Amino acid sequence: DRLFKHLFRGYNRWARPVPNTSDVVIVRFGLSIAQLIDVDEKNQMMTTNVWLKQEWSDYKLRWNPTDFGNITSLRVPSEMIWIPDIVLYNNADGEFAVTHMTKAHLFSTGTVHWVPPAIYKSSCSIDVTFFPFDQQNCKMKFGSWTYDKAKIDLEQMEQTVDLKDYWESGEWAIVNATGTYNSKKYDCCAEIYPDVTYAFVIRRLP
Amino acid sequence: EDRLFKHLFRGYNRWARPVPNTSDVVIVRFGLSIAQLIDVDEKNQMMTTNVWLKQEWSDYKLRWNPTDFGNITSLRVPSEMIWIPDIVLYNNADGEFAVTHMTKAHLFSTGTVHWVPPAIYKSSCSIDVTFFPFDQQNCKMKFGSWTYDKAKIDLEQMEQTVDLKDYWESGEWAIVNATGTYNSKKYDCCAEIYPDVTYAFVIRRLP
Amino acid sequence: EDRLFKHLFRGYNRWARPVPNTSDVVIVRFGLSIAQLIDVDEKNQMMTTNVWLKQEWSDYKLRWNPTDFGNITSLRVPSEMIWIPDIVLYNNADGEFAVTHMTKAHLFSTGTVHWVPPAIYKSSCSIDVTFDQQNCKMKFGSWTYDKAKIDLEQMEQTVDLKDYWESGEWAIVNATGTYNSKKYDCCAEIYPDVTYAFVIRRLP
Amino acid sequence: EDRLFKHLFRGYNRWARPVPNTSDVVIVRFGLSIAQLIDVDEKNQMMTTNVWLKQEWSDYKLRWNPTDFGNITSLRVPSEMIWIPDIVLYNNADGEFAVTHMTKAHLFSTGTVHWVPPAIYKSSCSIDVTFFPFDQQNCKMKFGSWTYDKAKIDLEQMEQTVDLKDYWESGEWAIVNATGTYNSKKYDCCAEIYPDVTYAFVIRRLP
Amino acid sequence: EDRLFKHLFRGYNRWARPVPNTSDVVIVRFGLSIAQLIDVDEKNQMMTTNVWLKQEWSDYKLRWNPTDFGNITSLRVPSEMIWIPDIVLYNNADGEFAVTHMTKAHLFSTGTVHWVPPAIYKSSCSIDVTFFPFDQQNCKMKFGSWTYDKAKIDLEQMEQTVDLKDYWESGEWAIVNATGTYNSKKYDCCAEIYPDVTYAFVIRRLP
Ligand SMILES: Clc1ccc([C@H]2C[C@@H]3CC[C@H]2N3)cn1
Ligand SMILES: Clc1ccc([C@H]2C[C@@H]3CC[C@H]2N3)cn1
Ligand SMILES: Clc1ccc([C@H]2C[C@@H]3CC[C@H]2N3)cn1
Ligand SMILES: Clc1ccc([C@H]2C[C@@H]3CC[C@H]2N3)cn1
Ligand SMILES: Clc1ccc([C@H]2C[C@@H]3CC[C@H]2N3)cn1
Repeated sequence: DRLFKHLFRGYNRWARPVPNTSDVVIVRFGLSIAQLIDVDEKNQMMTTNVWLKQEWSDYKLRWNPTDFGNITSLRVPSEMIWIPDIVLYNNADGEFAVTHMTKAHLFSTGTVHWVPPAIYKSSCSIDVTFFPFDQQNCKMKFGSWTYDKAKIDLEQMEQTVDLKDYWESGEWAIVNATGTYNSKKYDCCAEIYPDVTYAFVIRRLP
Repeated sequence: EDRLFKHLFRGYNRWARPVPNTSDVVIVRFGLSIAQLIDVDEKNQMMTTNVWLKQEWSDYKLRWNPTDFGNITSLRVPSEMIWIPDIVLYNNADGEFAVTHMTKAHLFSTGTVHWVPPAIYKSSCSIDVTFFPFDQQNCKMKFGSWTYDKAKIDLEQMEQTVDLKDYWESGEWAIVNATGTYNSKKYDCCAEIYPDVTYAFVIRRLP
Repeated sequence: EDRLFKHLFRGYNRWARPVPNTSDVVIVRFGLSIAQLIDVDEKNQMMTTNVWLKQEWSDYKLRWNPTDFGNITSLRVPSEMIWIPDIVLYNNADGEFAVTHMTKAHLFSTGTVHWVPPAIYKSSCSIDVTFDQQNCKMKFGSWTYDKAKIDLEQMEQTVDLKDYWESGEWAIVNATGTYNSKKYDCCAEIYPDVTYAFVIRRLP
Repeated sequence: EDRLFKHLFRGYNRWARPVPNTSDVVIVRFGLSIAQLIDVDEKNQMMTTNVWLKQEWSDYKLRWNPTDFGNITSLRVPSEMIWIPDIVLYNNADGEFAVTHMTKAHLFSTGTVHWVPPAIYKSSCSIDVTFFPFDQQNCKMKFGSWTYDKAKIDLEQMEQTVDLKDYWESGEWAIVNATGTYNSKKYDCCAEIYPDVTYAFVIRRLP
Repeated sequence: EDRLFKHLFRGYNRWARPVPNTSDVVIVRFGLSIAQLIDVDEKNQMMTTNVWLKQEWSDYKLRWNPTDFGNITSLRVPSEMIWIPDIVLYNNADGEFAVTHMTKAHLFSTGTVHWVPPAIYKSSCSIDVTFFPFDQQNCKMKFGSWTYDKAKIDLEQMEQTVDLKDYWESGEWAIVNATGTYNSKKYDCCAEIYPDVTYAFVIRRLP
């Protein structure tokens, strides 16, 4: 019975503690871009509609399908489980994390697939090459806000799962798109925090 | 003797989390009503609408026989209390992705759920040109469940029985004929297959 | 009961979910009060009002005998605790469909509720200025409960909707509310509403 | 005599719902402080103020004797836990309408509460007629309990002794007259009589 | 092998409400880092910033002995679960008071917390312009406890050694000099004395 598996896993659990026997949590992270909504220059910023692909392992979420119902995978609330606190470093002008939220896809293996939608407003830069065919770099910097490389580290979801895959063409381009792993000590706080920053290229399309 | 006796018996056992199923596949008759064309602006590249998402599905866990309640066969229950579909607006949401009100569902003793919340959607579009007073536009709205694939959930388009156009106050521009069509796809992000229904519009002004 | 036993006496068994009666048909007395016309937008063709939603109905379960309590009559309770009507603004609330405040209700031992939430609505109009007329109607109603379950009788617009009206840049010369009943093609039942129609001449 | 232990003593038997007296007529000491004049836009004739609503009242239910505790007394608790005045802005308020924050209150062993939450108010006003200067303006703010009448709740105005302007940073455009004044009315909606304090401001533009 | 062995029992005995001190005066090391200067309006009427409020204080009740943990014992806890300072932006505008996110705190066996939530503040300052590209502006940001005075809580300004500007993103323009300065005052509203740290900025339209 479906309710039988939920109470089994949710019954004891703290979403608060990091999900493993001991260090460290690895998160597969990839950006999908559904639409580049608008970028105005007067504003000097870009508006995007994206999907934040995240998959990680929660051992405390493991179960045996043979035991009840032969249920390999169920869809549970992301509010119920532990999720990584991933923020958009790059100066969201409304909101930093994914606020919708949406359900997570949990597999009997303890593997979580979360893909919430987001509308981000993020600051960009502008190349001057031509008047109409002129260009812009528009970076997007995602990373965990509170967990450092010791506690959480992200493996970049491998640009094979396409940055551009469902992108519906609006007005502008986004020609070269790059994910890049980085790591730093930030001058505030003792630990070193991984990020994946994205570089986009948008050419004014006539 | 009292409806409150039926609230208990229905809610008592229930989990909102699992799809209200027996073994496999929830089906939603899905239909759009349009109250308003609020704004269409070029600057921002979007369209603003006030729509009604009519939804209908059957909840197995929620069936009862009216004789056990009274000569009345339906009560209105909170949409936060029951399982409802995770349907989202794919193309932007500068208001919101899901329906945010959210109103009650009208539950029928047969187990049939009708949920029809109001919504104001801000949805992306490619907005015309100058091209004289006469410039028209497609402006699509793309709906589908976000986490549940076709195995788990599927959408069948209402006969357009929830009327697309009967209650529509004009006030802004056009909506001449607006067309829905079912689709289905795989996305590189998820192994499963997800149905959507996108709705297409046509816009005029008042020349 | 000690002044709190009465909260406890009624709040204890009660459900906010169920329409509050013994049989059928909750009747809600409804009136629109207008405090201010904030703005009427020309380009974007619509009007913004700050209103008071007068609501009155009878909740059976909330009845008591005051003798059993202080002699203090009736009290003010939180609106989230009781059943309140889901009256929504049909008509383009582009900020907000319903009353989002939510202020308290004045509940009487008699089982009578008086709820008057303030609300700020952004509402659609039709053909503006140059002569200069405007439609600017506001359509109110229960969203999920049809006439069978809940129905509205107008606090007469005889009790003036306009007493509190402070005039900004526009008019509101004649504004009249009128009751309707309709079937919508989405839904099999019949749903009553009260539309209030305004006319504003920006009058010099 | 444990500091978190004292909380346990006041909060345990309490309802935020009921007026804190056991008799009649809560008196809330009320005064407006103006920290900043944020913006003045003439088109929509409204004013944006950053204000502090000074409120202090007595909770019968909140007294304790410091001798019985050790750090010892008069500490700050969350404003959500107690009963507080439903004081609202009659005038306009398109962002807040009420305090909507909300801050902590400072509770005194004597049972008296000081709540002083910040607000961003957007409020309407008039330029009046031509012999009032054309670039100067009168701007009123009407504050009061929304659901409680003078019998159940009443306001006594803090004198202009506690300065509206002490925290008033002299901004871009000026403020001259500051007078708050108590009123009471019967409203055609509602049988009772509801006290208010209206504040009337004057603002001249010498740049 | 369980943080819940550790999570539990730390939070278990806890009240978020009372200031976490056996004596008096919890000291918060308080500091700003600037990620981006989003915008300056406008004309009308304000400045927009993307900030990190670096905060550190000591909650003794959050102490545990690390030996009951493997070696380096500090875990990340919900800021919702602990006591956190009520620091607000005094001036604000059409934006928001306090930290509205809000992210996790870094708790040390020492009882020492590191909380550094991101923030988007909209605050004027003063309208500026009047000149051509060469107009300059002084935009201040005043942070401080709202309800807690210096007797109960006080601020030590974090060294500007730990960087204010390192992550300063070019964006649109300016923000060439910043200064933090500690103040303490009596307000005619409130009998005690409330300390603040105000920041003064200078932003030259980037050439
Ligand atoms: Cl509790 C905590 C952890 C980390 C941080 C900061 C350090 C890195 C850079 C910004 C954010 N992440 C701030 N607070
Ligand atoms: Cl559950 C439900 C019932 C009815 C409806 C709609 C039909 C009537 C008019 C609009 C709204 N009310 C929408 N949802
Ligand atoms: Cl948990 C989860 C599963 C699947 C999805 C995806 C399937 C459809 C198309 C994109 C998004 N919605 C997103 N999240
Ligand atoms: Cl429950 C209730 C009672 C009274 C009121 C009204 C009385 C004063 C004036 C408007 C509003 N405040 C509104 N709601
Ligand atoms: Cl409960 C309370 C006490 C005092 C205060 C005020 C004193 C200083 C200046 C504004 C605010 N901080 C605000 N609230």
